[PDB]
Amino acid sequence: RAHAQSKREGRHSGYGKRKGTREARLPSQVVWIRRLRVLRRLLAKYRDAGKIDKHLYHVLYKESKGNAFKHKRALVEHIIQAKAD
Amino acid sequence: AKRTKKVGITGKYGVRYGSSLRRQVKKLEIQQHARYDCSFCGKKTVKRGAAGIWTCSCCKKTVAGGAYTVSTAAAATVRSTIRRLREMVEA
Amino acid sequence: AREITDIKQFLELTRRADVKTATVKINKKLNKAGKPFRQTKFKVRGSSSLYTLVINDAGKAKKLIQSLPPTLKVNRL
Amino acid sequence: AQRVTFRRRNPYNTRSNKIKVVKTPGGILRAQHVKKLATRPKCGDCGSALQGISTLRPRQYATVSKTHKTVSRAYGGSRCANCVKERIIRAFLIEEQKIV
Amino acid sequence: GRVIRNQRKGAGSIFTSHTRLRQGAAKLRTLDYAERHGYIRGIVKQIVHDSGRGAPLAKVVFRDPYKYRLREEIFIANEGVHTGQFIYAGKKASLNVGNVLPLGSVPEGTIVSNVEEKPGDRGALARASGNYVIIIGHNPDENKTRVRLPSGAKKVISSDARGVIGVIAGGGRVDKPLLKAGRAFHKYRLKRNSWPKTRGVAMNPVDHPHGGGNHQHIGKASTISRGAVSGQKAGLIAARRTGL
RNA sequence: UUCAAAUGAGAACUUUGAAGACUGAAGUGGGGAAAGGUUCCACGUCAACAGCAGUUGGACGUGGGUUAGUCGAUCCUAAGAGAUGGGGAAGCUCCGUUUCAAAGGCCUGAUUUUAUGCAGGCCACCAUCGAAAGGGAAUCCGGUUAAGAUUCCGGAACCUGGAUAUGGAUUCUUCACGGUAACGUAACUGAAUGUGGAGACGUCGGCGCGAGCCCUGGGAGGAGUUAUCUUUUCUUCUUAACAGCUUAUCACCCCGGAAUUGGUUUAUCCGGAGAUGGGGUCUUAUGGCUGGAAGAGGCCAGCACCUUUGCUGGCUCCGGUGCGCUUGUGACGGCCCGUGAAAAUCCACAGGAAGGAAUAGUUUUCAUGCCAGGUCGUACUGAUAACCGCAGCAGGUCUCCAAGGUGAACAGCCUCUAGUUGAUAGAAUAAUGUAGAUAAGGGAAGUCGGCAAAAUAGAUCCGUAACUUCGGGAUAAGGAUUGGCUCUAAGGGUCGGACGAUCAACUUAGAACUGGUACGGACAAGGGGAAUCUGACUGUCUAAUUAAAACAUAGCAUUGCGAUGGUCAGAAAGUGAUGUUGACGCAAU
RNA sequence: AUGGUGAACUAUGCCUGAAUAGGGUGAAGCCAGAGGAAACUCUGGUGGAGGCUCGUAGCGGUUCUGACGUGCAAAUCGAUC
Ligand SMILES: [Cl-]
Ligand SMILES: [Cl-]
Ligand SMILES: [Cl-]
Ligand SMILES: [Cl-]
Ligand SMILES: [Cl-]
Ligand SMILES: [Mg+2]
Ligand SMILES: [Mg+2]
Ligand SMILES: [Mg+2]
Ligand SMILES: [Mg+2]
Ligand SMILES: [Mg+2]
Ligand SMILES: [Mg+2]
Ligand SMILES: [Mg+2]
Ligand SMILES: [Mg+2]
Ligand SMILES: [Mg+2]
Ligand SMILES: [Mg+2]
Ligand SMILES: [Mg+2]
Ligand SMILES: [Mg+2]
Ligand SMILES: [Mg+2]
Ligand SMILES: [Mg+2]
Ligand SMILES: [Mg+2]
Ligand SMILES: [Mg+2]
Ligand SMILES: [Mg+2]
Ligand SMILES: [Mg+2]
Ligand SMILES: [Mg+2]
Ligand SMILES: [Mg+2]
Ligand SMILES: [Mg+2]
Ligand SMILES: [Mg+2]
Ligand SMILES: [Mg+2]
Ligand SMILES: [Mg+2]
Ligand SMILES: [Mg+2]
Ligand SMILES: [Mg+2]
Ligand SMILES: [Mg+2]
Ligand SMILES: [Mg+2]
Ligand SMILES: [Mg+2]
Ligand SMILES: [Mg+2]
Ligand SMILES: [Mg+2]
Ligand SMILES: [Mg+2]
Ligand SMILES: [Mg+2]
Ligand SMILES: [Mg+2]
Ligand SMILES: [Zn+2]
Ligand SMILES: [Zn+2]
Repeated sequence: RAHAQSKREGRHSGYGKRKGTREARLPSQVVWIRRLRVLRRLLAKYRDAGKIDKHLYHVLYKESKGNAFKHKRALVEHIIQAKAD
Repeated sequence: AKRTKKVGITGKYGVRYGSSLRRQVKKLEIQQHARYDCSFCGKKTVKRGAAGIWTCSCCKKTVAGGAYTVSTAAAATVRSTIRRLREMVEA
Repeated sequence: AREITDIKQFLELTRRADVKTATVKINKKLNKAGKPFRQTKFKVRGSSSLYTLVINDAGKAKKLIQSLPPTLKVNRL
Repeated sequence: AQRVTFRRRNPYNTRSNKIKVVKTPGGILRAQHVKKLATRPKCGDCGSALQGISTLRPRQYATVSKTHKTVSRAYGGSRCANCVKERIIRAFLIEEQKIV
Repeated sequence: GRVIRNQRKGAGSIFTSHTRLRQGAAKLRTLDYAERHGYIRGIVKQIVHDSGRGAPLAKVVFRDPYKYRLREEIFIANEGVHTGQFIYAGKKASLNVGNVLPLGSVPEGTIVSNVEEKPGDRGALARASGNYVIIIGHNPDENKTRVRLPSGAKKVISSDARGVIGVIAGGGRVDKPLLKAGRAFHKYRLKRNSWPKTRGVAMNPVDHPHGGGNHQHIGKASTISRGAVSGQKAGLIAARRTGL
């Protein structure tokens, strides 16, 4: 339990403590699935609330699939610029 | 982004079996995995099951065809020959 | 293995001619957010099934115990 | 960390020797042998699963009531509604064409 | 020496056909009154794969003329035949792909398949995928019909023999190389035990007439006469010529 | 391995206690299939056997022990085996399995002499054997013995076959009604015959969900540590078959009519053959609540006592989390010149032969009630001692369950549960060995030959040639970094409507500080480069001296054959293989 | 030479079952973006193919011509593979 608390603080995580590859420690596909589901969940939330229209929603849907936004707030900033013009 | 220059679907074979044999397989592999138009419903939903069997995803209809294509060149000629001879026995 | 929530059908079971034994079980359980109450269960042993009637009101429980047929073998606890 | 064993003489992992782990009122883990899952009856014409029909092993249908094994319509537990609709339309139109 | 490989196959112990997954023998209908005088209509139910056979098979259902039931027939599917299609078989059937007609009731140049050698044997010729028979003549006085076979031979057949209009489906199969030993293995896994093959010159003299020697060679002419006996017929039997 | 006690004539080896250790969940743990056959358990007991010993034992003597309508066998069919009818053969016998056969029996009508003669029709499928892992009607929990249990006891269920009554439903419109529909229900006539479904099915990949396990918070008990510290460390807090209600991705129905094309998966498919959207229907894998059921089981406290051994009390509660592990399952996707059993058996529908009501009948597919369920197997070992190898032999022998940490990990290493602590011992430390190791300077000078050994090794970043079938070569080659500690930055879910509040994951990157410059600190873990001969590759063989360049292989070419046939088998045959085959085929090189 | 017995080992076919951590490489298909008159050409993601590859269980048996060689064993033991 003491060792687990140190790791949650960021200890014992340097290059000398890693024996598997980055993919083995955390698959790239797992990372992609989590963020793409985040982006799609946000888009449906905005559309159902009336904050965005289906025409802009459809465009942003295929941009997120195309790796246009790196995280959630990058999509939000893009939407603000789109709605400010 | 283009991943291979010329091997295409035959990149699964690596460097084995010879370039000429891999080129021959490539031409036939694309045809048998291709999607074809259905003559019954007009949609692009016809794919191959076993060799010579072609089934449409919609309209649930199966047509007997070629080993790697829906219709062979030889079978197309036979249809024309039968049609020409059919009209000579009824008219 | 079967539960009944109607008193009228419970009394019909006690005179079904194939029922010979019954038992009364008293449970001391806590309600949602109040003082503990006594819960009683009436179990009738049929030929094929056991029928359990559960009532949480002690006032109505006393009447039902008295109204049981005098020719039925009733086991208390 | 309690480990379990088979409760029959068959020691192999076949389709008829599948088990599930459950906890008993005695507080210990014990294997539970489970029967193979049932398959829904299929339509005679199109092959799709029939709506409103119970899913059971073949011998179990003799124990359930008829209301669980049929639908209140022609070809109830044999053909689905859409296939029955096609049969009626085809029957009417073809017979009319025969007269003319 | 000992009994050679090709002699052992006749005993049929481990060299029998693997027929567990076969759909059934592919044959036409039995020649009956409706076939020889008129026509009978059948319905294609499904087109299915048959293990050990390149060409697909078609399941066609006919009605029994003499009692109330359905009869199931297994045909070799021609190109263009589809599920739900009506099939007409008989003397008065139309000239359409999939129909079964006598060879004497079709015009010159007709393409047919699953042709009967004799009336009623239910199909003997042109059964493999992509093969067909060309009708090239009629002899009405002698009730004979001249046809061309896939091998190129010319044969004279009775005009009452039946055939199916069209070409056997699945053509072009042999144009794709197997490309590895594994696919050859699975091909013959569902046919018979004839693969892989060991060369005779790699064996010992007790095993094969080509066996032995301090070099791997045949040592005598590989052209063997027709009159040779079992144990001798290894190589090119009764060859008229050799070479490219 | 060690100390002590007990037992005994006798104890390094038996028993008990204490200590030190190991197997470390792909076990030295807990069950089985074959095979063995009483080795199982108790009492007595040591001549022989346990390559020392023996008070001990799988030894010796005497007895005890295996309980089933629900677990298997029995039934079904698989490859295949094999009677009959017939044909061969001097003959023992051979062929063949629906075959040149007059091949057999269940619904009832007709009779009230007695039991089945006689009248239409139905069906022609024509032995039998073949699976303790395939198919398959039906059971669970608690307790109980020296040794038995899903088999005994208590309680609670279920199936099949057979008897029958009541209630309910239905009928004077004779064989039920509701919903536009998908369809719903406590029921709700259906012979011959026909049709369909279930039985019934490959493999791999990621994703969704469930169960058990793992991790963790609060609380109610017990135990351990307490010089000092630790609201601390360990442990108990469980819920079966079955039953009622309810619960779902998919699919489907009604309304509606879409380009400014929309919807939508991690993975691009779907829509005028009707999308999105709104409202409904259904399968019950699965989950929830209740009954079963706290009366059980578990954890504690206060009291009696040689005793047949007990009594009275309480508590047994409420949460969180996930690229976790194992396993089940759903919707999908990839692959084939490979498309991945059969039968018994059960159900539905089509059909409409008969049977049926008014002072009366029918449904045992609705509920309840009654009776019966035979035969054989069942102990134990399952292996460094119960099987086979001449044996208590370091060999061989099919399979299920699988905790914590480190780490990519079912690797190695340490630990918990459980199980062992067995293999003749004591003393000494010569040579030579077997096994494990280290070396100044030189670095293959050794040797047939770098044989053996050493060096390299994880991860992150940088960098990577000739040649090439363009796929590779490639971890080419060649460099740098890696601990600890204190911080910083980025990456999410949900909730009332423009922003806040609140909750919970290890992932990556960076910066200070610190040390005998150490840090994949044990464990784990590639040497590389320039060329020649040869086989293309993966694959295969001389069990017990040869693994290769030998065989095979894809590719290429030649040869025979259209069935009254080619190749091959048989003593013969009314006999066979290819052949459930037909030249894009079979056969022979 | 005559008449018999064996596929419990092993060789090959067939029928019915079962078993096989964790990594590296990144083929088709698909999405977005950039260059270009056009044909088209490039970049970043997604996806997870192969008688591919590192390496456990498993199967096999290269070398030390190691141990043993009246052996534990009429073929075994250890390391390496
Ligand atoms: Cl041979
Ligand atoms: Cl020495
Ligand atoms: Cl070469
Ligand atoms: Cl198998
Ligand atoms: Cl070895
Ligand atoms: Mg990827
Ligand atoms: Mg079984
Ligand atoms: Mg040789
Ligand atoms: Mg010879
Ligand atoms: Mg010769
Ligand atoms: Mg160890
Ligand atoms: Mg240990
Ligand atoms: Mg004993
Ligand atoms: Mg001794
Ligand atoms: Mg002695
Ligand atoms: Mg004895
Ligand atoms: Mg016989
Ligand atoms: Mg049998
Ligand atoms: Mg026992
Ligand atoms: Mg037992
Ligand atoms: Mg023996
Ligand atoms: Mg022996
Ligand atoms: Mg780790
Ligand atoms: Mg030195
Ligand atoms: Mg030195
Ligand atoms: Mg030298
Ligand atoms: Mg020298
Ligand atoms: Mg070496
Ligand atoms: Mg080689
Ligand atoms: Mg490989
Ligand atoms: Mg050898
Ligand atoms: Mg060797
Ligand atoms: Mg060779
Ligand atoms: Mg045969
Ligand atoms: Mg054998
Ligand atoms: Mg062979
Ligand atoms: Mg490898
Ligand atoms: Mg040696
Ligand atoms: Mg020696
Ligand atoms: Zn279509
Ligand atoms: Zn249908």
